[PDB]
Amino acid sequence: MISLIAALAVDRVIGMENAMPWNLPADLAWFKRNTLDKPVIMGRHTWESIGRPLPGRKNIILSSQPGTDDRVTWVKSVDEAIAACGDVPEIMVIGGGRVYEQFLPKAQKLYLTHIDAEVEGDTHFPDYEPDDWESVFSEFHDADAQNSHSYCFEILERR
Ligand SMILES: NC(=O)C1=CN([C@@H]2O[C@H](COP(=O)(O)OP(=O)(O)OC[C@H]3O[C@@H](n4cnc5c(N)ncnc54)[C@H](OP(=O)(O)O)[C@@H]3O)[C@@H](O)[C@H]2O)C=CC1
Ligand SMILES: N=C(N)NC(=N)SCc1cccc(C(F)(F)F)c1
Ligand SMILES: [Mn+2]
Repeated sequence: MISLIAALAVDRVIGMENAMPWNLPADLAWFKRNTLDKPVIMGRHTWESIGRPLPGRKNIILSSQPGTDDRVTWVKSVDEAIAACGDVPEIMVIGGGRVYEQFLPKAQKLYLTHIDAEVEGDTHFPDYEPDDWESVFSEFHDADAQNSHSYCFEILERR
């Protein structure tokens, strides 16, 4: 099964200057939790942003271009990336703007962290049809000392 996991701020903004503006440790904890032990797929930019493999997970990187680090698996297409994962229960696309657009069509579930923060960005999450998605999990959280905004963890499974 393929899955997208992401954090959308106001107006589906997900990144800016190769970084998630807000600071919500609750979110990352939630990322770590739902990605742990599962193949994860991302774009070259998103790789350049983390700089070091994500631990206890197979890291696949989509790049039309050759491979610059061997601590990870490089692939040149979406088909090549899913195949690179082998036959596993769930595949986590921690994607990237463009990586989400290509994978959304094959996704069976979406892990969305909706952030009540309004920052500007140069990268958005694909504009998906809510109609053809079911809400199976949704937990709201007020802002606290560690997290300055209110957020909601949401899990959608394609109908
Ligand atoms: N808030 C969240 O949950 C998330 C936020 N982000 C944020 O998103 C932004 C980065 O997003 P974005 O710019 O869209 O980039 P990506 O990380 O998705 O990288 C896209 C790149 O990977 C390669 N690529 C993508 N698809 C293919 C394909 N089918 N075949 C071959 N190569 C492919 C290309 O690089 P090449 O030129 O080498 O081919 C392309 O430019 C940052 O701001 C980051 O912080 C990222 C993930 C989750
Ligand atoms: N709930 C979410 N944030 N979903 C994501 N898709 S966040 C994806 C990500 C981008 C850069 C660094 C990280 C790491 F630091 F947590 F590894 C994670
Ligand atoms: Mn159904």
